[PDB]
Amino acid sequence: GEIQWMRPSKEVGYPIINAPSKTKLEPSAFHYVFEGVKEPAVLTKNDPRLKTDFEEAIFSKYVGNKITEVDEYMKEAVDHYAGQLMSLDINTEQMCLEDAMYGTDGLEALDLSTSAGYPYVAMGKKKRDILNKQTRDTKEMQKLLDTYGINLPLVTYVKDELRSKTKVEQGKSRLIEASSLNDSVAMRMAFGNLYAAFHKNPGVITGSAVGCDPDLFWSKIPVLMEEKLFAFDYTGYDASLSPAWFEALKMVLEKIGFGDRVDYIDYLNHSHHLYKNKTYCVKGGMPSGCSGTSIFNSMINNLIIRTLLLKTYKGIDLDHLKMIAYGDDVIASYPHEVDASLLAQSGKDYGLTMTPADKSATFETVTWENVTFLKRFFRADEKYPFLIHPVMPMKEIHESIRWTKDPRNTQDHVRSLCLLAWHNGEEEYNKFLAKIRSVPIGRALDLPEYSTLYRRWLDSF
RNA sequence: CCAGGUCUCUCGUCCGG
RNA sequence: GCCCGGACGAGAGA
Ligand SMILES: [Zn+2]
Repeated sequence: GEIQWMRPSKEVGYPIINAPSKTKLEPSAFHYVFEGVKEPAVLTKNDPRLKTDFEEAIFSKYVGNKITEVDEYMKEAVDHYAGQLMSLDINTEQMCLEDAMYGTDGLEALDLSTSAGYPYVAMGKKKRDILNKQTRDTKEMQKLLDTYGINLPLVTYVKDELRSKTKVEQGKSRLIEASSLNDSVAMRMAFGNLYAAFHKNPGVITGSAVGCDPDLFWSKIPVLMEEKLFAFDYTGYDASLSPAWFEALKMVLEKIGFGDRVDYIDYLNHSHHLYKNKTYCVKGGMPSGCSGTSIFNSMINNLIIRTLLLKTYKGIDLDHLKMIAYGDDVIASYPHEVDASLLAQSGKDYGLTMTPADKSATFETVTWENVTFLKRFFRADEKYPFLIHPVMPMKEIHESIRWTKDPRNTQDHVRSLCLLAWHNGEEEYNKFLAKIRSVPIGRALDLPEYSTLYRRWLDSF
């Protein structure tokens, strides 16, 4: 990923866009009950907590492009992945405008409570104004596609979310690219049957976890994996993606029967963003707020990992690779052990920055004991060993609970945290509820006991 | 008064067969 | 009771 320029959008005939500038996160009724280090992330340059320059820090992730050509390991990667997808028999037809807008089996409607993006955002024009779920009316959208076309620029916003201390001081505030409504509709007409096929088929054929429910899928994964696990983290994954990876994506797309709309992928490469009083242009890198990013990132991840196993371990058999990705996140296995430090090595040469799983300082054997996916651990039930708990550490549930975006939500919020927490066991769970109830508002909250959630889980199988 | 993407899963409220 | 479905809200994850 890399910027190609920046300039007053006036220069290019684009409106100025008015980001909001106050966090929406305020302290919770439980802000002092529970400990934590995170706080809302920097939204502006005029933020007191800044220990460095803002706009410089947020655009820092675009680290340049290491490659542009698809070498023969990538090519074989492509060939192997596409071959797997072909087994799913993905419907390769355009999706009708109505289904693309309103949903079909496996694809949810567009989100009516979010922005319609450029230019609708400078026209004070909203999705609710354009979309009607009840009549599923396409006429107005069709008219806006005709009028404004596609390939619009993406509006940038800083993500209002909790951030650690050094990421606040460092102004490492993650960014968001609001895809235009025109472009989401277009992307969903082209790709919707692909998204649907993926959503319906989380596992090792797609190499993707999109569409899984960790409370249930965790019990599938160890079976799906080969004998020996390996994993690692990326630094700035989406932004470190070089054009060669996108080309290789297009190659998988041609290969599974989407050849005719691979031009859409080019637009995810050469993207124009409007951020406040400016405009810029990026080359490579995948815009986060776009349609299908979640699938495309998972797919590339599958290409990346295949590529490095072929580079590093000569003669490796890809038919015994079993991997599941969620965008950059991935858990992977193989019948014999593979060294992630060696994979990280080969990574360097494709612009990929790979570090040991879970911020550990050294690369170590990844085991069913230390492995994490979607931030959860894997722990066999004591009573039923074949059923696996997704175990998210209390640490992060503690961070979440200390804040609210609207105290009106306290019941839902805290109870949702309960669903994540109880997997930590009955003794940790009951201590959680003790704490919650340690303040009056906590005693107003209807919370489920361990045994109800446990039984709920067992039943769900 | 508003304002801040793409998705998945789940919970909750409410309404339905 | 069990199942299936819808609108809205929220949490987490990527
Ligand atoms: Zn340009």
